Amino acid sequence: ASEAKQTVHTGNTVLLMIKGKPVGRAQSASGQREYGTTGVYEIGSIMPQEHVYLRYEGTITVERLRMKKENFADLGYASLGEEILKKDIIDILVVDNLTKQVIISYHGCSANNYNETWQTNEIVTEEIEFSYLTASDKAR
Amino acid sequence: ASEAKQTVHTGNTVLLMIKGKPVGRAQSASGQREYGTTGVYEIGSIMPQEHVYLRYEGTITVERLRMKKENFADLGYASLGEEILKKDIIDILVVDNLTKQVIISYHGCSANNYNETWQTNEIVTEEIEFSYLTASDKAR
Amino acid sequence: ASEAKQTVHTGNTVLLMIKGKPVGRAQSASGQREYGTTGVYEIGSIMPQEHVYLRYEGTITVERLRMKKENFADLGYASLGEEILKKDIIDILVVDNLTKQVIISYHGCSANNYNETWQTNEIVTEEIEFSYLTASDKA
Amino acid sequence: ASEAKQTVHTGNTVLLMIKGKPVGRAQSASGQREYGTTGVYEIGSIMPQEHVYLRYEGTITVERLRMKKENFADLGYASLGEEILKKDIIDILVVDNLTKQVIISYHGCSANNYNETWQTNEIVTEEIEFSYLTASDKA
Amino acid sequence: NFADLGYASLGEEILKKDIIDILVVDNLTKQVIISYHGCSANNYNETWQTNEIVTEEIEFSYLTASDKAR
Amino acid sequence: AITSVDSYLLSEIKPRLNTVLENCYIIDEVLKDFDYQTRESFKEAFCGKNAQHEVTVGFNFPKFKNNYEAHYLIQLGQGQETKNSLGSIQSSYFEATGDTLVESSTAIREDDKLVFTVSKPIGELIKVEDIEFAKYDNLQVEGNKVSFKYQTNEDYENYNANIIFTEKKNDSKGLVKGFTVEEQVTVVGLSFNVDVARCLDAVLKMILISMRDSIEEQQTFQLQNLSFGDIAPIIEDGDSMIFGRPTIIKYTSSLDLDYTITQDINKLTFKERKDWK
Amino acid sequence: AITSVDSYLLSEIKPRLNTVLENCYIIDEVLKDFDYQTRESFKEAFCGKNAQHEVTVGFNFPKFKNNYEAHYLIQLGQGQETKNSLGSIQSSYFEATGDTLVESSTAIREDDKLVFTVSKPIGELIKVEDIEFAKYDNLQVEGNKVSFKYQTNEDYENYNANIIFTEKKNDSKGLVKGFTVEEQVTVVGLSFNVDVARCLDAVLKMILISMRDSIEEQQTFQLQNLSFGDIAPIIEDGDSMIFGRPTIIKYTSSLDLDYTITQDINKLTFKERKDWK
Amino acid sequence: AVEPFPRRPITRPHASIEVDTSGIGGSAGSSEKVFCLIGQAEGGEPNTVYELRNYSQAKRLFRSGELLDAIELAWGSNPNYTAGRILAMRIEATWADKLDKFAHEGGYYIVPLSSKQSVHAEVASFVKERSDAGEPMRAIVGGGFNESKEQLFGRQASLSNPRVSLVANSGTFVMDDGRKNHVPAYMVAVALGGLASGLEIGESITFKPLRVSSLDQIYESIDLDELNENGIISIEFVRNRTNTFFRIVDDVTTFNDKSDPVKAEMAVGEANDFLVSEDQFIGTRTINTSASIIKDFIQSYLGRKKRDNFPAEDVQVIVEGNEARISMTVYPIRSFKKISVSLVYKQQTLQA
Repeated sequence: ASEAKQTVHTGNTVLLMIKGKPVGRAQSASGQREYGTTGVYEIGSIMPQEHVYLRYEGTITVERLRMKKENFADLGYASLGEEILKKDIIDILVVDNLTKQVIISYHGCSANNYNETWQTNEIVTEEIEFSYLTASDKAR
Repeated sequence: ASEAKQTVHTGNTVLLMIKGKPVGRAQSASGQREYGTTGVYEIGSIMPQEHVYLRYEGTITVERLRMKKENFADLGYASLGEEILKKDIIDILVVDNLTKQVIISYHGCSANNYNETWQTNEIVTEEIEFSYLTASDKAR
Repeated sequence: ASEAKQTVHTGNTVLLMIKGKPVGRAQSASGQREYGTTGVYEIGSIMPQEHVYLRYEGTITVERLRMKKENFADLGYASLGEEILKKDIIDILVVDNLTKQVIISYHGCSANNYNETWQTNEIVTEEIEFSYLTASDKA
Repeated sequence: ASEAKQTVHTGNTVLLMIKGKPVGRAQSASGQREYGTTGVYEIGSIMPQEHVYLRYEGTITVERLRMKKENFADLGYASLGEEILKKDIIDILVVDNLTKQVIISYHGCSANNYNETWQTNEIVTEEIEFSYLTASDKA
Repeated sequence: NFADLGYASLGEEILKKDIIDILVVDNLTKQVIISYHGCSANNYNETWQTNEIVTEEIEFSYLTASDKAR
Repeated sequence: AITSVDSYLLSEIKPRLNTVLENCYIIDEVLKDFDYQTRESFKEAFCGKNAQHEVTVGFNFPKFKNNYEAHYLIQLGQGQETKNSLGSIQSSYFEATGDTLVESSTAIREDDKLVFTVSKPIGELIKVEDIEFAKYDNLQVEGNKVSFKYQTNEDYENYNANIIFTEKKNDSKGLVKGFTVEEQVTVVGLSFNVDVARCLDAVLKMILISMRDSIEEQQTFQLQNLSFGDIAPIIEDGDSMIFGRPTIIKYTSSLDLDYTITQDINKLTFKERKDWK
Repeated sequence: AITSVDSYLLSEIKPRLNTVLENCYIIDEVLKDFDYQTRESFKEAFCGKNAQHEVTVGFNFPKFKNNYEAHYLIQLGQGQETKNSLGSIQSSYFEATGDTLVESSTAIREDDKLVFTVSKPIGELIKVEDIEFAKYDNLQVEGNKVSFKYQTNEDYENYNANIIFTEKKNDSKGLVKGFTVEEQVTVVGLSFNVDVARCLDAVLKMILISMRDSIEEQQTFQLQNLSFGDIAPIIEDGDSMIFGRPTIIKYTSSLDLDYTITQDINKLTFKERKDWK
Repeated sequence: AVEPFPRRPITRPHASIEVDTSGIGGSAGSSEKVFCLIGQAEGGEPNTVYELRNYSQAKRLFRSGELLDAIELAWGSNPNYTAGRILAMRIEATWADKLDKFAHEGGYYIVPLSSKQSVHAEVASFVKERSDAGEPMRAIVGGGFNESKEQLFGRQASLSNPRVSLVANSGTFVMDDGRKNHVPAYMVAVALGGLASGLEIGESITFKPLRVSSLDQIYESIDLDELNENGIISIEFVRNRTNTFFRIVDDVTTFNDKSDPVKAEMAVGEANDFLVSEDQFIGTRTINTSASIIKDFIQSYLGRKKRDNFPAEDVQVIVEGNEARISMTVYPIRSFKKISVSLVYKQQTLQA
């Protein structure tokens, strides 16, 4: 089927964007979300009477091939040392490659960890994990 | 054997339905159930005298390929942010594809977590987990 | 003498048609089809108890001499580069040459691979393979 | 002179029958069969102690020239599309041509794959493969 | 089987077992290679499968081991 | 059936050769690659309704003298059986079917049906030209007539069609038993003028290409394959030489017989009998 | 056995040729593809009970003149051994078995059994036509008779059947030792009329197709394969030429001998003997 | 049949109901084995067949005669079984014209209350004439007060018929009035006919007891074997126990043949008289067939059926003239006459 006619999104149908510039060499992104959903129980039944949401948490992980320029460290989206204290929260967008309409925004991303690996006969890799405040179907 | 004559259910013989609409692109569903079964012991024997049920718990997980429209987020069956607080519990049905007779209902599903993954050269995937109150051979 | 009670199709008896044009100089067409038939086994006997169909799959492969005009690339059915992303599915018909009557239809064809071989003592050969959604015949 | 004390079956001696009709222009039939024979080993010797049968499997493969009528698709035994889901199992009989006496029966056949090849200097060929539940002979 | 030979237990009968010695022995000479002394069962396990040989597994704790028989 | 490739070729070539030779622009197209004078001389001599010379076709070994100016000699060649069926069953039938036929016909109204009449009993209908009927149209065949519902079709009350069908001999069961043979026939265009031999070669190749589409060698005589010999003197010791260029036409075809089965079974019956031992 | 393909073909062709030629509609079906006048002339001359001409069959190199109007000349050809068994053991038997036979017979009551009588001692019974017996029926064979329980079968007290069986020579053990040979025989229909040669070719091909189903070449002489030569003058310097079209019939068959074994062992016996060293 | 409602047809717009009752019909089971008697009585209107249902009704219609004693024995030999209907007729010489009256009275066993051999031959002829028709019957007969073995053999040979049994012994019955009534052997035949009528369909009177006070003659084992082999029923005085009783040795028939149970043994003949007997695919669906592929097809069919719910050695197929007869063997329920015990003494090593 034509890319204009596929019913499912695929890696070529989407773009990853930060501060309005496309993230090159992006290999993967993984978005996770938890609500702390907890079941309530009482004397007289063995079964949960209802479920309630307690604590939202979510993390977005991004993995890339390390470029010779415009790395996360070079672009200022990642930190190696004290400079982490001088970063501020950022918004990460996943965007329709055809229309440039936003598909998902992650709001208020803040880095959890940053990782690099060097190998004899392979492309260098970057991986970064951000915790985020909220997500939405739309830009802020 | 003809589909009308198979003794075992297979993926093509069943449908997954929510609020009376078929869930498209469904890849898998996994249903788990625990009763808290605990053995009672006493002085004078090394062996359990009986087993008793204490606490029912169950979760239903659904995994899909992410569609360009009618996602769980688009259909309102999943939440990304504060909107989780404004959801309410839903019933998920697994249904005979020939007769549209219900095979299993899961009652009072409430979301535990929601997950997305983007890849260079693969179809985008959704996974969602609901805790539920009860299950039955029949609709509510 | 011409008898219907026995007759077989032959390379001369069958037209290949795409979008209502016959494909000139087609050398072969190969249609393949699979149902994923899986046998059911259980404790208590070594015998299969049942067979179930689980996954339909099929392909149509066409070999053709590369014409100077109206190649699969010139016709637009093949793709050399990123424009593969802009080709809608096409239906390939195999048609009786005498009666102009459809023998088998391959519906929803989508290209897997495309080859060209340039060689010094031979005519140039195109070959293309499509995945298709279903096949049918009507009578 | 005609002797029974030695005789072998040959392509001319054997009919192939499905649902009580002979299959015209059948070119070959290949029956294959497997029992999963597994050897038992133990500490104390390198020798096999025993063999056990664990899983029966078998297939019947038929090649045929594609007739203009009464194909496996026209007969309904083959399937081109989703209607494979509506075909009941069929029994394939191999029968002595002289005595009309059953040589071997393949019971509960179910189609694995179906092929057609269209080629420019040849007669068109059908080929089909079935899994079957069991085979037997009666005498 | 271990259950048939009385080297394993399924229920209360475990209480009426007593400790056993298990030997690993040279197949040519029948000289002992290792003795495990005072073996007592920890767990016993069975598995049934559609198209495989049935398996037994047993674990014993033991008191001591030696190059020689008791 | 049993078949005779030589007599088929004679019967097929003669009318086609006549109909090309009576039609000047066909020859003018066939000979477009030849030298201008060769083309014009051939067209003047042998072609058109006023042509004073004539071509001829016949089998080898006649007892009389032939038209050695231009003559197609047909010459039955070798063959061998190539492919066999299991049990030699080429096919089976519930109703003894004859040759395939194509006939022109016109619709007529009869009792608020449309009908097409055919010269012979229809053993099987393959195609009514340019029509595909719906179930509503209540298509039925009976004897030598095809019948077709009038109600919605009144505009077609005189529609002209071609019917492709096949005869029936009789209502009987049997097995078509036989095998496939690959067989050769040679054809040579004799002329004492070499340029006439070369033109007769071109015309024959055109005729055979045109023949490949005919029902006769679509249903039988399949896989026509052509080979060509050198141009050479066929006879060398007259007052002049006679030249020709052979062509070999090879065909694959079925040789078979209708083995009718008289045995028929129309009722099973069941009985239980008791064993007191 | 040792076999003689030429004498088999002569014995098989002659009656079949006669029975086709005495039956007009068979020829009318075989020759349906020939020219109308060829067909009618052949049918007038050679066919039907009133036919004044006749066809003939015989081996090559006779000392007398033949019916050169229409004559099938049979001509034994080459062969070679093709497949061998390990130890050359083609088979083994516990009871020396003769040729396969098919005979018509009728049931009769005898002492509250039904019996079928056969002309020769039954070495093995292959099939009683259209009957499959149950164990209750107490099927037994004895000498040259087949016997069958009457009690439940009284309706069949005069039932008519065909018995397929094989002779026994004698009660002896042995090994059938031998090999397979692939062997050729040529047959040509001679006529001084070319259209008669072509019709004799068609008739012979029909006869061989019909022959493929016979017990003789189902049990032996398997895998009949046909090749066809050109039509040519066989003799060229009489007052007229004699024409023919050769066909080569190739058969695969077994050559073997009954090596009887006289050795038989009917008791083992055991003894213990003591070694005092 | 299917009933239309309304019964009248209608063409204007309407609804009509068609009722299929056939899923509920019943009473299709057998007759009971009604018992039949003919003989002397007072009071009753001669040559009229009366149904009787209890002894009081019998004494109300018939009186003061051997038919009423017969009805007494007919319900007195089987006190632990259902006392079913009896058909009885006072006969005031040919007897066929009277026996004709039973022809359409639905009763299975008959006994004439006479020892005269002409009577017995007439009754056998009547039983034949009925049983070759659609309504099977049997008869039982006996001798006088004491007949020799050679007389009994001569009688059986003269009366040798597969639907007649002769009883040899005679004896004394205690009647319900307390009378020690000495009776000829045909009243013992009435008693056996009563028992056989009381037993289930294809039960057998062998080794059933006879409630008789004494017998005129006691036969030793060799004489019991002689009478049994000649197809004559005899009564054994069981002496091997303190609880002595009289036992019916066997249900043999005056036609004796080793080659057919159905004519030798009364109970299997009755089963055959009362037993009950219990899909098509047509050749147009196939190009050609044979008995071999018919057999293999029907074997595959019944294999599938018996898997959902037959031995290939036990089905026979004959094809003739476009018709195929498929014949199954089936096994009916017989009754044991022989028990063979092989007793093997082994010995065993005990250890402790």
